[PDB]
Amino acid sequence: GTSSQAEAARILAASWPQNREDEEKQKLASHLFPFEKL
Amino acid sequence: DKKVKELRRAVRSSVWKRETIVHQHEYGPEENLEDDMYRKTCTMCGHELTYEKM
Amino acid sequence: TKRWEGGYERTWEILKEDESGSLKATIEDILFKAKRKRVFEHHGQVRLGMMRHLYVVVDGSRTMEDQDLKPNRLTCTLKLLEYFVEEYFDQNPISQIGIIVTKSKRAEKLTELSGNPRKHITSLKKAVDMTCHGEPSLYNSLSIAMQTLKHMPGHTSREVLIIFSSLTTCDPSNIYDLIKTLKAAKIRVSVIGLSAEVRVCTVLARETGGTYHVILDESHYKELLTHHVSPPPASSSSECSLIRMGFPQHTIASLSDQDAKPSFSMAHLDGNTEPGLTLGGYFCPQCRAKYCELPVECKICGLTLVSAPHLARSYHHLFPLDAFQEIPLEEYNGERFCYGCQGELKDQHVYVCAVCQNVFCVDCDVFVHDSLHCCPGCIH
Amino acid sequence: SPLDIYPKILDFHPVTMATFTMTLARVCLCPMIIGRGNDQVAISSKFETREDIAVIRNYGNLLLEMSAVVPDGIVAFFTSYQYMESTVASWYEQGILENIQRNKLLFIETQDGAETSVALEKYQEACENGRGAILLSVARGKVSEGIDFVHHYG
Amino acid sequence: KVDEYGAKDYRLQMPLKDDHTSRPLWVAPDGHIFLEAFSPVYKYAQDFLVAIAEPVCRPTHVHEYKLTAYSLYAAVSVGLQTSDITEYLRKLSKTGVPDGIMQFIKLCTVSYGKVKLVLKHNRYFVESCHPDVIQHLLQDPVIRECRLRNSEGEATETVSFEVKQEMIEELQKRCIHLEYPLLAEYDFRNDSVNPDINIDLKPTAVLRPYQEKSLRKMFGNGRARSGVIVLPCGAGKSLVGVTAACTVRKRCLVLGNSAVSVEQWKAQFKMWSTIDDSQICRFTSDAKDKPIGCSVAISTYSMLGHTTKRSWEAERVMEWLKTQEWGLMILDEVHTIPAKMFRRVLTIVQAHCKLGLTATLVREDDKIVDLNFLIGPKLYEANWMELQNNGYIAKVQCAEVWCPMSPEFYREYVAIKTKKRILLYTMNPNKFRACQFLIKFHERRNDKIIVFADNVFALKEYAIRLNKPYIYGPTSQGERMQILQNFKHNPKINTIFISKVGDTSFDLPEANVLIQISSHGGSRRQEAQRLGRVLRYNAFFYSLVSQDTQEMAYSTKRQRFLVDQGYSFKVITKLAGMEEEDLAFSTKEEQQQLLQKVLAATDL
DNA sequence: AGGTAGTCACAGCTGATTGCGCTG
DNA sequence: AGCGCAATCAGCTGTGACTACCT
Ligand SMILES: [Zn+2]
Ligand SMILES: [Zn+2]
Ligand SMILES: [Zn+2]
Repeated sequence: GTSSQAEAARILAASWPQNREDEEKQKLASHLFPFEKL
Repeated sequence: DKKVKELRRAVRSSVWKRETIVHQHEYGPEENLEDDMYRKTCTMCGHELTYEKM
Repeated sequence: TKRWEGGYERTWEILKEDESGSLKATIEDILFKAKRKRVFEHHGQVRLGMMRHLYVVVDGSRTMEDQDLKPNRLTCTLKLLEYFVEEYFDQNPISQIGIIVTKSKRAEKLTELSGNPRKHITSLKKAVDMTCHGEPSLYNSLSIAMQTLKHMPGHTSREVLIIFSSLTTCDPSNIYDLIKTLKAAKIRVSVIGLSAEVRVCTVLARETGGTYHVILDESHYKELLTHHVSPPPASSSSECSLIRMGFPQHTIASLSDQDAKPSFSMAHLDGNTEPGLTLGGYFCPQCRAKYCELPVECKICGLTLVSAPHLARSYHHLFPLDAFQEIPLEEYNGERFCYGCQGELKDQHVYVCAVCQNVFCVDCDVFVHDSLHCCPGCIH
Repeated sequence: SPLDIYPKILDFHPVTMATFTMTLARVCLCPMIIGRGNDQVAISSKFETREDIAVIRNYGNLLLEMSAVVPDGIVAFFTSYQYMESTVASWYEQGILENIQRNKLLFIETQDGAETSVALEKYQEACENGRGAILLSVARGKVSEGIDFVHHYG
Repeated sequence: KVDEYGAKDYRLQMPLKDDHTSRPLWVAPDGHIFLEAFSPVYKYAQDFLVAIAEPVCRPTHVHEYKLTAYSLYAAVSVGLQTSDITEYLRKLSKTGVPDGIMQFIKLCTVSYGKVKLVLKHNRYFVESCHPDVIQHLLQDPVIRECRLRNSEGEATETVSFEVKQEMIEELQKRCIHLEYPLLAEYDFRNDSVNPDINIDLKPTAVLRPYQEKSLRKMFGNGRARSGVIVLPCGAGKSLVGVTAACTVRKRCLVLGNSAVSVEQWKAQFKMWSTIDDSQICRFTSDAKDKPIGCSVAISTYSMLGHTTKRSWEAERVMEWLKTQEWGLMILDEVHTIPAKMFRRVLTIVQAHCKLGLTATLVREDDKIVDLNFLIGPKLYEANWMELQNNGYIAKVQCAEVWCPMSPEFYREYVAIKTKKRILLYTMNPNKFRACQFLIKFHERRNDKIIVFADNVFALKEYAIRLNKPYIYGPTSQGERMQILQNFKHNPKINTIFISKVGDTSFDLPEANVLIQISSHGGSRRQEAQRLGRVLRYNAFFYSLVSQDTQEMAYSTKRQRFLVDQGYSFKVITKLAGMEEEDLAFSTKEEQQQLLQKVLAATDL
């Protein structure tokens, strides 16, 4: 379903460690993994 | 015994459908206490919900 | 006997004490010994070279579609060839590169033999999307290379590099006769295989004096190409080998002066789009033809336009700086300030130039021998 | 290899039972046994399956995509002349022998001594250069033991 | 001693300060050594501390060592004497040696060579230079059971007596308690009783300098003694064993854990020892290559310690093998020596030198200390950080990426507790998506991936969903071999799944990416072994865990060995481009349907 | 109120059974 | 339809942690 995809993505992508890290970003390469550099 | 055990559970595991129990609170009639307080008592688990109605 | 079956080494016996605290002196000696880890030469190999007319032959058969090297052999080969061309032109100022692509038992001369790197890189990028079909023909590619290089001057070293992916080659005639002709023409042939060893390539490399290698992986391929980058050793003196070349100064035009004359670039004139009609660039010293890129041989008068700094960058090899005489600080009865950095001399060893008898510290000595390549005192 | 059958094939009293395996800086041979093909069907040359089309196609495919990896010389031994000719006939009938031809030259060893000698000579001259060649013969033939395939040959 | 801030303060104990910061070392009263790596004398201090102490953690800046009795026994086993070690410890102290370390060192190193154990003519004798110690240990009741037939005294020359062969472990356990540790020194240079073989390693098998140090410490003064050498799987471990066997030049016995390690050892011997196949034999009841009358014998554990009826051919082979002396019985995977049936393997055969080789010496149940007297002291412990700095060990970028528990799964996880929650956090849909994304990303760049996954029930639905090869583990012998063979030399397939099968030393090809899901509880050995399958940022290995579950604590407690080795586990909370492409379990319908099948085990 | 032996999962080995293939 | 190689089951054991009962 169209809404099911959005709901599942919202739940999974931002469950525990995003409702606070994103807030900090809003209020504010060698060690990065290859998938984090693309 | 092994070859009947490996297949007797196939139909057994496909009978149950719902595992989690529904816990909807079905409150009954409200009771009026002092200071316009209204209390609802759940008929399934005895949950008490007291509220002040404007 | 065995080295490790004797007595166990005690490396910590070096440090000793006489006044209870000389470990500071020992670690100072260790720190001084840590420096000077080089031989005062960035390369330390071949200090000279010679004009190379190198021809690169690339296989274009169906075997290039194999996925041994991701994504396929053709793409990795062309990327490493672009890198090789860049490095080769960096390490060889007046060299020329030709590219030949062999396909369907015939050889196509993809690029003319010249010294422009940009043209070769553009040709390789265009050839990235080629069609891999048929079988390679070593005979035709070698015949084209020999026909082109037969009229080249003798003093230049004539070299052919072959990238042979397919294990089978179709020859319209006997190939060993062509190998004998190449040997008589003093043309060096080097082959870099991709799948496995082929007898004809080994015979060709052995007879023509080249080297034949087989790729293990992409890193080994790059290592082999980098080895091929290095120029060969050059004989003492053969003949009057010289060449008429110009040094076009980069005279741009400014409208503040009345001599601001726009001109079309000859290199850009052959493009489909509008050629760059810039205010100025590199004007030929002989016929005043305008070019944008260097080093590019002049199309009109045939003069070779080279950049003087590129030729001068290798002059330090001809005149290396002799190592300074290491002298202990106590034995030097002179000034105690370094001539290069004006710093106070407190190291146990002081280096004195043999020519001007000046004073240099360890850091300044390392900098002079490694990077500066000239003694500041001798300049004065 | 079997030192227990020779003493009983012929009246003999061995006292050695000794074998030696060469050692080098690297393994100079790569023996391997290929069973089922890409279709997961056995390529066994069983008598009941000699006329099978699937096994003949598998043999042709093996000889084709093998001829593209090993350079300058392949020697293939068949069980018999009849099986060899029947297999090459089926290869010719399909569009598979052409793909083998465009990789390496095909040379067929026959009973004629002069024809066998000239085929061996042209096989050697094709292996000398980069064209490559295939030598198809029989295990129980005069060419199996009459020549030795030294390095770069076969 | 004082707890003003809860820390053991020893400021007053070691106040000596002659040079401010010349000496890069610290000592502790009870026992401990702190080393400064950022020192010009770092290599010399490392060489001194390795020979006298065993490490406890080697981070990038401040190495930390510990002084133990067995470390001092190993130090005095080498030509190092009490005066030398004490004077060089006080040489680099920067604070002064406490008067609780000097006495401990003296007590440990004084009583080293008093008691010796020797093997001769298939008989075990314990010989002491000092006759008094024999009467001192004569009163011990436990020793009296070893001496058979009243032990008239064995008057020779030097006082010695016979001991029971089957009870040698008990006396070794008692001697360390009696402050008289036993030593196993084999002077193979002069035996004239053993038929020394003609083994000779080829002059083309070069070895790295770190292996030189371990081999040199093995043969300190021309004799070979039992010990343990710890080297990473990617590093050269079998080469060290082969070189040691060649140098000992005696009848060697090699013991492995699996029936495929015997072929590995045979290949290593054939590659780096120049020994004919007639002398080399494998004793694993598969081919029976005439093990009777052999120079080097290769067998495995779980076969030399059978408690049941044995095969007739195997019985005869064991009868032949238990009737002669062995030189340098090499034991592979020495960490699983202190077992109920593996400890008796050492006592069931007679050998002069016992060499233990492993990569992960850590083990639960604190039975590693027993290995100090079972075999010997820890001889060499490779520094993994400096090993990967030289470039000969892959610099693996360790990752600890956790995945949140879906609401439909966390309710069942918190509802049940009777061992049924293992499949809940193992089959987390978010962890499944993370694993799929990692597999696809590292396949797009042509990286070989090995995916370890215990709890094979989860692996079944984990591998068929991605449609990739997997090793259930009791599949066959041939299928596993062909899968591992086509895993390396094939570009079409470059990712495999393993279920607790790769938790030992196999012949797995070079790999760059390791993704482990649902490993064992707190096995530091398992994590170290799985990491060792990658090193050989060249490579990187990932560990996937589920948040707010026991797997978090398991991952935390199973990485303390690797952080002691110097590895740092970066925490990855978000995967870049997770929503960029399509992954499985995209919608909630299949996620909630997964609960039905993951709850369908019902193994009751 | 606290601790050790069963117990489960998952793997290994060796010791037999036992079941399919075995010639141009 | 007799041999023989190979697939298969039984019995024991290692590793790790979870869990019921009682002095
Ligand atoms: Zn001009
Ligand atoms: Zn200076
Ligand atoms: Zn000077």
